[PDB]
Amino acid sequence: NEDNARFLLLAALIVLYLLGGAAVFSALELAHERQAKQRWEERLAQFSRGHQLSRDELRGFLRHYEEATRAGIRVDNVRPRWDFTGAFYFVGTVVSTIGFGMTTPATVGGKIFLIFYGLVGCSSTILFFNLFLERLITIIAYIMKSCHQRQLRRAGWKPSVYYVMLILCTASILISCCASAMYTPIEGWSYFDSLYFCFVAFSTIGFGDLVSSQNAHYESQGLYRFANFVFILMGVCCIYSLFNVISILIKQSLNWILRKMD
Amino acid sequence: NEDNARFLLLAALIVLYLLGGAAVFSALELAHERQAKQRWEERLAQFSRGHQLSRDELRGFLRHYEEATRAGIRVDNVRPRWDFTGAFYFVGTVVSTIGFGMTTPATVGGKIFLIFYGLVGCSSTILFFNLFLERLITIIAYIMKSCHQRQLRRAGWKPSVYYVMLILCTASILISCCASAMYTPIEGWSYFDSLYFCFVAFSTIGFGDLVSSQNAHYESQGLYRFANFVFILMGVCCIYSLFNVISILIKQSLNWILRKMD
Ligand SMILES: CCCCC/C=C\C/C=C\CCCCCCCC(=O)O
Ligand SMILES: CCCCC/C=C\C/C=C\CCCCCCCC(=O)O
Ligand SMILES: CCCCCCCCCCCCCCCC
Ligand SMILES: CCCCCCCCCCCCCCCC
Ligand SMILES: CCCCCCCCCCCC
Ligand SMILES: CCCCCCCCCCCC
Ligand SMILES: CCCCCCCCCCCC
Ligand SMILES: CCCCCCCCCCCC
Ligand SMILES: CCCCCCCCCCCC
Ligand SMILES: CCCCCCCCCCCC
Ligand SMILES: CCCCCCCCCCCC
Ligand SMILES: CCCCCCCCCCCC
Ligand SMILES: CCCCCCCC
Ligand SMILES: CCCCCCCC
Ligand SMILES: CCCCCCCC
Ligand SMILES: CCCCCCCC
Ligand SMILES: CCCCCCCC
Ligand SMILES: CCCCCCCC
Ligand SMILES: CCCCCCCC
Ligand SMILES: CCCCCCCC
Ligand SMILES: CCCCCCCC
Ligand SMILES: CCCCCCCC
Ligand SMILES: CCCCCCCC
Ligand SMILES: CCCCCCCC
Ligand SMILES: CCCCCC
Ligand SMILES: CCCCCC
Ligand SMILES: CCCCCC
Ligand SMILES: CCCCCC
Ligand SMILES: [K+]
Ligand SMILES: [K+]
Ligand SMILES: [K+]
Repeated sequence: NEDNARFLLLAALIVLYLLGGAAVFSALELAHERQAKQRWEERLAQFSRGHQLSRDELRGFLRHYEEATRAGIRVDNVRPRWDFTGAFYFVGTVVSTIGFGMTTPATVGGKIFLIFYGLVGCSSTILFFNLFLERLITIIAYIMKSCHQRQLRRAGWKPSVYYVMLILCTASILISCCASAMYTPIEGWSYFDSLYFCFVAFSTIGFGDLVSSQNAHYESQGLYRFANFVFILMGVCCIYSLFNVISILIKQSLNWILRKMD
Repeated sequence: NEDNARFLLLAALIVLYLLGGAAVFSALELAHERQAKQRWEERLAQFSRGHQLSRDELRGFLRHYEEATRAGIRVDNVRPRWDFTGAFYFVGTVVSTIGFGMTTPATVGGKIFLIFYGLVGCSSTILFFNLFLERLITIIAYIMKSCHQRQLRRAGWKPSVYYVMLILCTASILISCCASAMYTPIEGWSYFDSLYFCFVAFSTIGFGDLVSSQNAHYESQGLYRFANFVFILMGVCCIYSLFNVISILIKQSLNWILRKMD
């Protein structure tokens, strides 16, 4: 009867959290959305007025452009899709459940293989993340034991959850700052935009509004892709570990509050 | 020393998997990509020649349209963003790490709150999924024990991993088929497109090329959103449980492989 109570309490808390978040976000974003819409309307009217065009023809032109931009065409020069490197970056995004959305399958037969490939790969990636977390905890315990032994001359040493959480937070902040050190001069962006992209990518959310390393020319274009791969991998591992630790702490807190409720 | 060997073997297998998948996907998609690009080029040339326009002006027009479409502006009459319900949809996609990408924050201040909200919510969602899996296993065990007891008259009854995997696969297939029964008449899609969307959404990949329930008018429009919410929640739970079970099986197989090798 305890487990059912815990499940119900968690569900209710999540629902309240969602309602509050929606209430805040609407008030934060509505006015900017409306201003952008009116700006686009005025620009469209000016363009349709200067060149004495019609209104339906521009609609057909824009529909064709939407189809083209879905295929992969963009106004600025971009790297081609579906080449060996582009396919490598697509499968890398697929197996980690990021899914930026800049490259998607378009033919029948290219979708079934996607289903089977993802089904077999996502489980392996999850197993890899779990093994990484176990190794990190073990090495932390060994380092702490060795440090204590060395300080004395002046297994059962596993650290608690709080210290693991602090270490993970510090590592994630350092990795994000180091990654945002680049991406600023290579691609024109603000530092805060780089941090926002790093958080969106590392948490495996992947909105797709900002995607890195596609400009059809990146000077060296060599070690840059390797660095991007390394940074994304490390960030994803650290963030997933942090989420698991936070979940453990939340479960302990729920246990306490339900014991208190009597 | 065994754990390090397991880690290294898993990493090597994942790398080989990625290379093979990239090769296959490129070989399947390159020609279609090239044909689409050529078609768009021909259409643009025809339009430019017909209306005696220049080439840079159309580029500026398309850049303005890209900026407008980065906001909540589409071609075929979509629902407004950030009113109250768009925010609810957005936060629902955020906390489940789907990230479709149809709605993104645009103002500074709306991004920091996103960071904190996601950091606190993703852990709770993961905990909810784990608790659901535990409850499902317990109820399966109870049902099996009760059925055996009833058949006889004509705790320690934990089912094995294989039966849990089979049950999860059957439930996921049934849920996906029932969901794809809808979305076919309400929105104009093929049945296979509905299945593809269901798999992409349930696995928390979320490419964003197909997003449901946005046309600014959906007849009843009251029960449709509730049904969409229920279906997505159930599918995500089932798929995550299946991924965890398959990961356990893969770990067992790796242990056997290491044991056999000397
Ligand atoms: C050697 C470690 C093996 C473990 C691999 C596991 C998971 C892969 C996860 C994430 C890879 C991120 C994809 C980015 C690819 C960019 C490549 C490019 O810019 O072209
Ligand atoms: C009562 C259940 C509590 C658990 C909730 C946990 C996680 C939420 C997960 C997924 C929600 C899917 C997106 C919702 C779509 C909005 C519907 C609409 O407006 O069209
Ligand atoms: C451990 C091996 C990982 C594989 C990393 C390969 C990524 C691709 C390398 C980048 C190749 C770009 C083409 C070179 C152009 C100079
Ligand atoms: C347990 C309650 C969770 C469901 C919360 C409400 C679902 C989303 C709102 C339903 C759609 C209302 C639109 C009304 C327009 C006719
Ligand atoms: C005894 C019944 C109490 C538990 C019911 C929980 C309802 C949550 C349903 C949504 C989970 C998919
Ligand atoms: C959905 C997330 C809600 C946050 C759960 C934490 C509960 C805080 C109580 C702490 C008491 C010690
Ligand atoms: C995410 C939890 C925060 C809850 C606070 C929401 C109440 C304020 C909403 C009204 C703003 C005008
Ligand atoms: C002028 C562009 C130089 C690009 C430098 C990137 C090299 C990073 C390699 C480090 C890998 C972790
Ligand atoms: C004995 C050395 C074990 C180190 C194994 C390397 C595994 C790849 C490192 C990248 C994972 C984040
Ligand atoms: C990385 C995905 C491939 C994992 C393959 C699993 C091992 C199969 C051999 C076990 C058969 C008994
Ligand atoms: C997922 C791994 C499947 C095996 C890949 C074989 C690669 C064949 C290349 C086909 C080129 C025509
Ligand atoms: C033409 C009217 C279509 C509306 C049907 C939606 C009913 C879904 C209810 C199912 C609840 C799980
Ligand atoms: C804390 C929950 C707030 C209730 C939602 C507000 C609806 C306008
Ligand atoms: C955490 C509550 C912040 C709400 C302020 C809304 C800004 C207008
Ligand atoms: C042309 C169809 C081939 C797709 C591969 C078959 C799925 C395993
Ligand atoms: C000019 C770019 C250099 C960025 C620093 C390298 C990453 C540590
Ligand atoms: C003007 C942008 C400042 C953002 C500061 C918040 C960083 C956590
Ligand atoms: C120019 C390609 C550099 C790639 C480095 C690979 C070393 C593991
Ligand atoms: C199984 C790995 C095959 C590697 C394919 C690379 C072809 C250029
Ligand atoms: C499973 C391998 C099939 C790849 C060859 C089909 C594409 C021509
Ligand atoms: C249009 C308002 C939606 C109903 C509010 C939900 C409160 C349970
Ligand atoms: C500009 C208002 C920012 C409010 C959110 C700050 C994060 C707690
Ligand atoms: C054109 C029909 C597609 C058949 C795919 C079968 C899905 C498993
Ligand atoms: C018209 C709204 C009906 C859906 C709400 C049902 C409450 C469980
Ligand atoms: C074009 C890149 C070749 C990759 C070999 C590892
Ligand atoms: C023992 C290997 C540790 C791996 C790198 C974090
Ligand atoms: C005991 C509750 C089971 C929940 C519904 C799958
Ligand atoms: C149960 C789905 C019925 C289909 C609605 C037309
Ligand atoms: K995602
Ligand atoms: K996306
Ligand atoms: K995800």
